[PDB]
Amino acid sequence: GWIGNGVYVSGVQREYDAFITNQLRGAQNQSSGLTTRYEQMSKIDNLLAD
Amino acid sequence: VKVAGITQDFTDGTTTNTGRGLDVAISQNGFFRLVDSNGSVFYSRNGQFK
Repeated sequence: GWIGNGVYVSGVQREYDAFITNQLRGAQNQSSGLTTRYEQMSKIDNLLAD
Repeated sequence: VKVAGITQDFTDGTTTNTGRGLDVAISQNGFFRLVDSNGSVFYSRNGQFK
């Protein structure tokens, strides 16, 4: 019939990109390894302190 | 007088959404082709297929 349309929803959208996360993963990896090693060493230095 | 006529309008669909994976309707003109138990070829725009 003689129409005039309304509106409808085109699904859903999300704020994600697949490259800034990659950098994030690599950085997390490097940082986590370095942190754990440093703090172990800090423990041994606690031992040598006194 | 005597009366003789049957004529129809073909403005487009009062449009409705269902999301059922078999509701199909044609925007703009064009019709469907359907075949009966005998293969008789009939034409329709009804979109309720199952």
